[PDB]
Amino acid sequence: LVPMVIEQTSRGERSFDIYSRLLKERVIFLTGQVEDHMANLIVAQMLFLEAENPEKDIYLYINSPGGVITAGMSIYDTMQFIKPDVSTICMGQAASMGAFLLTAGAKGKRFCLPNSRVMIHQPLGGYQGQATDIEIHAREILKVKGRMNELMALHTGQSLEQIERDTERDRFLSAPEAVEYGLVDSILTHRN
Amino acid sequence: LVPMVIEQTSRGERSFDIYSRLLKERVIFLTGQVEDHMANLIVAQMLFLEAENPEKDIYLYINSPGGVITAGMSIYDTMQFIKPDVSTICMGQAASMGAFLLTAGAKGKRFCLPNSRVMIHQPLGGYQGQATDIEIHAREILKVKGRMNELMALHTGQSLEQIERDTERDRFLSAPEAVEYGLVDSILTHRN
Amino acid sequence: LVPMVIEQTSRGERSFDIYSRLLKERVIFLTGQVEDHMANLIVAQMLFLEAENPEKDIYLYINSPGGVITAGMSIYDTMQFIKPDVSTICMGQAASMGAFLLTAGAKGKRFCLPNSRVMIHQPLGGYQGQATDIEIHAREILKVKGRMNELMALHTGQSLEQIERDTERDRFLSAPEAVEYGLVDSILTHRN
Amino acid sequence: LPTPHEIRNHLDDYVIGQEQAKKVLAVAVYNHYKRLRNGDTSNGVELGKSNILLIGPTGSGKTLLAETLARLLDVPFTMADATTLTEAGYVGEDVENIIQKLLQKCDYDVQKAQRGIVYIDEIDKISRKDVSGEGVQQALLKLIEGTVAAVPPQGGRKHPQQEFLQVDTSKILFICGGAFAGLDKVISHRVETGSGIGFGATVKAKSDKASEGELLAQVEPEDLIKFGLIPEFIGRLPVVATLNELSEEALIQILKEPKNALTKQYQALFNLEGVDLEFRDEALDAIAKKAMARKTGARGLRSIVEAALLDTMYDLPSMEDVEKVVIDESVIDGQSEPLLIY
Amino acid sequence: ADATTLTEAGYVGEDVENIIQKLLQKCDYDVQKAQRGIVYIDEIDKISRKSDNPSITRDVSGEGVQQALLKLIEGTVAAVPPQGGRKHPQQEFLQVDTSKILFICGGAFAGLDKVISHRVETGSGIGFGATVKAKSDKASEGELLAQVEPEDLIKFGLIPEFIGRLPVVATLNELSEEALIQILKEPKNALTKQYQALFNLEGVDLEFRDEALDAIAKKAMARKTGARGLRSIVEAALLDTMYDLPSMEDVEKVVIDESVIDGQSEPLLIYG
Amino acid sequence: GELLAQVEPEDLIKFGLIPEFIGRLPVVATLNELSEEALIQILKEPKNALTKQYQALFNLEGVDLEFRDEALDAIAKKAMARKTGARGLRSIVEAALLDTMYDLPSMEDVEKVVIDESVIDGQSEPLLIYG
Ligand SMILES: Nc1ncnc2c1ncn2[C@@H]1O[C@H](COP(=O)(O)OP(=O)(O)O)[C@@H](O)[C@H]1O
Repeated sequence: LVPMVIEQTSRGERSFDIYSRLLKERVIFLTGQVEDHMANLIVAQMLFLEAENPEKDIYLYINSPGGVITAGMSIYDTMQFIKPDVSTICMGQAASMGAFLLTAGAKGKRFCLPNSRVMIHQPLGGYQGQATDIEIHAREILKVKGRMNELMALHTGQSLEQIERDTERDRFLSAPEAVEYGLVDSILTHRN
Repeated sequence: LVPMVIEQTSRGERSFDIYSRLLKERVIFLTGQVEDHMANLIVAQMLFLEAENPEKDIYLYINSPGGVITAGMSIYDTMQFIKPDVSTICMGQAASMGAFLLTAGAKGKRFCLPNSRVMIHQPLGGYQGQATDIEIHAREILKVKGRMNELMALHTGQSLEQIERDTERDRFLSAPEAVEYGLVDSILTHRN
Repeated sequence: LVPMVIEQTSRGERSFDIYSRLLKERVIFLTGQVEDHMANLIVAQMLFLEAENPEKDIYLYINSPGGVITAGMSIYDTMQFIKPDVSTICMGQAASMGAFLLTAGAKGKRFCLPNSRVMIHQPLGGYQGQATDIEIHAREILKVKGRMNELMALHTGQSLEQIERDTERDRFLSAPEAVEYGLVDSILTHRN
Repeated sequence: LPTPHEIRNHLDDYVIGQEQAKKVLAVAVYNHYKRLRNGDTSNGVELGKSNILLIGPTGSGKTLLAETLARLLDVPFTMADATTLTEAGYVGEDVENIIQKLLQKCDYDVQKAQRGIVYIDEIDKISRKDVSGEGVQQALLKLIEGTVAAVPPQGGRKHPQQEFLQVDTSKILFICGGAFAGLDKVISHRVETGSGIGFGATVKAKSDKASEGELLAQVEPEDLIKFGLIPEFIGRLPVVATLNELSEEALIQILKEPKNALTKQYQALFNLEGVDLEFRDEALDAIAKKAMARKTGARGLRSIVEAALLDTMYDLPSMEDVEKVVIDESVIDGQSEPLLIY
Repeated sequence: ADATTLTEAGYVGEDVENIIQKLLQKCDYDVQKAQRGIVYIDEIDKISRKSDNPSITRDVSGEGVQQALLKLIEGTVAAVPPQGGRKHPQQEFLQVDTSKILFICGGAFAGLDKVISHRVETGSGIGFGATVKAKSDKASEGELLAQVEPEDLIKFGLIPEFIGRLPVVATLNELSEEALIQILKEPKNALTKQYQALFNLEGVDLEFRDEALDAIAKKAMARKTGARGLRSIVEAALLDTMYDLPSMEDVEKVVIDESVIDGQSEPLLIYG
Repeated sequence: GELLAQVEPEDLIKFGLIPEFIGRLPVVATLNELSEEALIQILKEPKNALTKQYQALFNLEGVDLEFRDEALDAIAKKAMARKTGARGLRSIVEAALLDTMYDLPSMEDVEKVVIDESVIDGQSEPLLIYG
């Protein structure tokens, strides 16, 4: 069950869900496997906040062991398109897609908790069929890997060749290492 | 089914569920397996209470046979991050993750019931695949154990060597024994 | 489904479920197997009632074929902790865990129906794995058996040796036999 | 006639802080009196009334400012609570009773009542969601702009066998003051850029309450609309003032800086008998700290000081050869009694 | 008169007949003069019903006031005390017939525009079956009010009998920058003219600029405070100016610029 | 009494009183309901004491009236439960002595009357001295 909270206002008392209440304050939650159904929900939350205040920054919490690449592209392209700056915070873990969206936030507004974990790896996909058909599918996964690395390099600031070598095989970066690698800018160790 | 309770306020009478009513009093329930969904819910409740009044302590009831580590670290880092103190209370059982969060409470504000049991054990994980990939995952879990053991010693106050040896194997600590170990400051038996 | 009832108040009529209406009268229902989710729900109700009126009594109806012990110990400690006296009533059946809660009721406020069944048996559990791991887990359950029997003897009033002998095997005690054993204080047959 | 600076210095003698607010009141009163005094209106242009709005938290001395202005002038002054007022057909409280109170202050003098300065307190707690609510405010509409009001002949209960006098409120200045709770949050969302309930979002844990007062200074009509006030009332009040809250440093000033200061009153009482009274700086700071800790406010300060001096003033007339009384931190806490000089 | 104060007979609220009593005061208790007098009523929308069609309980402040005014507007004898019932014997309550007394009602209606828009809005149905596209265009509040009809007022919470007593209906429109600009100087008792006289008596001249009025008008319509908002902006800009104006002397003229209203400048003072 | 000690003018304002009037009175004093010992003194210390009033009536009839300290304690305890103040004391005495005065003049050869604590509770009857 999702607990209920009451927001007291001059008009009067109102009831909102814990997730809904945080959404009012420009806070979006990214949790679990990334799919088309949850991505469209995040995209809608982003567009809704842009209209309310296109000058107030947005905060995105990421805690998930990756997921579908297609769904991530809809979120990544939506953050770069809207005018407000999207801040990303890594809570618990951030896999390939969770890390790509984490580093894809606005420069200077990327955070990581002290004990959070990060992981980056190349796209994983397979196809079964005719040899000619396999050739077409094989090309796409290779192209996706190249485009993903370039985008990571742009936001992280590392060289494209460096990103490719690091993403060739599973690599785990702790909170300090993430800051050093440019995935995030600082670590919110304490309130102040 | 979850029952509904009525709260009398100056503005009027409002009906809330039992879990939502306790949330108003700065009380959070941690029950069942530790996953990303339940952990993100606890984090939202913590941040919600900090905004209301970041001066009063928060009470966290823990009863769970452990779970994933990534979801737990999001709660540990959040408790230490927020300015107010988080008081942990153990009811029923407290496994590795339930004990890591129990001992992670503010010093002097940790309690355990008389019959409640505690248990501490090292991280459990496994990976299957190429020999090279196995090495990456094997080192990763080992680093998590070191980080957990270091933090465990810091909160418990015991030497790091003691934490490593005791956590090497499952160690069932009774409420009196737990106080000696330093997991909890005192045992709550009767009111006043 | 659950039916709804109406409470006639001076201001106006309110709608409540059959389980919520009885909760206002300090009545809690313990039905089905004991687990962490159902136990935490009962604990919240016990605490919620203590704040509303810490002087009036609380009635706990027990009808269940036992369950987890850790989930039950959280209820037992909660009953003895709070100031109000917890009245226990057995309806139909009371297994090992149910029997422990039933005997835990305050002195002079324990009742059972005439056609009610009670059962007391030693804790049951099993573990699989390494021989060394088996030994440590075995010690925990043995300690639980001793702790449960010691507490059972206390409330029941029978000697610890007698309790150990009787609880070694399943013992079905009828309502009259239960009174002699000391698990309860009286029997309710008709309303006076 | 007195200039705004004269009123400023006068209020400063009995008030510490609220510089911006003091300027507004002085200007308004000066302009209103010029309009009232210039009743001939030699020029074809007709002068128009002006109203004052005060926004400040509880214990901000809002009533003190109104009382000081009224004391400085010979016109009648009245205080009322908006919450008590109710719409017609209800229990019986009506807006007409407000004018009745004003007439009682001036001995039922219609001419004097017109020049009186009316004040409203606790304007909050009444707004749009039957219940009266906003309906109570609607009755005030005609009063602010100016209208004739029926009042009993000698302040008696309404009787059909009698006539009611008519008082024109077109020249009665209105000062609406109230404490708004939550308005600062609305303003913050409008002007400040924060993520509210967020991991990286700013929280009000720094304890710098002074920022709240500064935020209220940026209040606009749109913010009041969000609170629930109808746009007619916001338009009826063209002048708006903001009052910040008291601080530990400012509270220490109130203890000695005002002419009718708490410490000065006790000092005068003590030296009247011939025994000097000295208030240590540490004791004064502790008194203000205790009130802020318990949030008793400026009013509670008197009770705190009375506790320590009550025992002392009882035994002081007993003995003789007393030259000075020294209060210390221990005296405030009550661990030790104040020492005397012999 | 104030409609909110009016209530049904037999209640604490002000009686409807008291309105006629006020008219007598103006003509020195002359019944003949009052019979040909004019009466104005304000905020008549407040007495409208608020979803009170079922009539769960009688509304003395709402529907009740309308019922009482039905015959009064048409014309009938009104029993008002001449001098508040001076003596019980031979009271001789004044009988003032209102058959020839004109009545003017006025009030701001909120939501009425939506009611008119819904009626004017086309579209028989939704889906392929619909033969009409239901095309509509945005219209101003004043434009919609011009198309008002008695049926729309009934849905607002007004009795049909009541509206039937008012055959002629007149509407008003909002204001624009040009309107507000003209109102600041064109009328006799204009806002700017009032401040000029207040400064002229102190031996000080005041002047305005067209650019300043433009900013004033924009700020007024930006805050949605109507014409009354103008006063708030003017006084806020001249607050510091008049706060110390009596202190010094030798000042003959004052000039206000657009930057002064923006808050990044200060008024220019001219010394003689 | 503890709550009365921690009283501030703001509390009175909350009740619905005008603040101007509360400000004219800057000094406040608190009291407390009479206790068991206080009621005992009030019962006999005043000149027109309740006990003295009944004693005069009994003396007028020619019979002496006596009271016990133990019985007086119970009367004070009952008054506290009723929390009706000093006036309630008269009611308590009237209830206990109702049956006595009804048949008091009927009896003869009575010189003194003694009242016990149990008589106040109603279980016992008033003792009469015959001689
Ligand atoms: N700025 C101030 N200067 C002097 N006294 C003040 C000031 N603010 C508050 N006070 C004191 O606080 C007391 C109560 O103020 P109060 O009328 O409650 O303020 P408000 O009307 O804002 O609640 C007054 O007696 C007054 O002396």
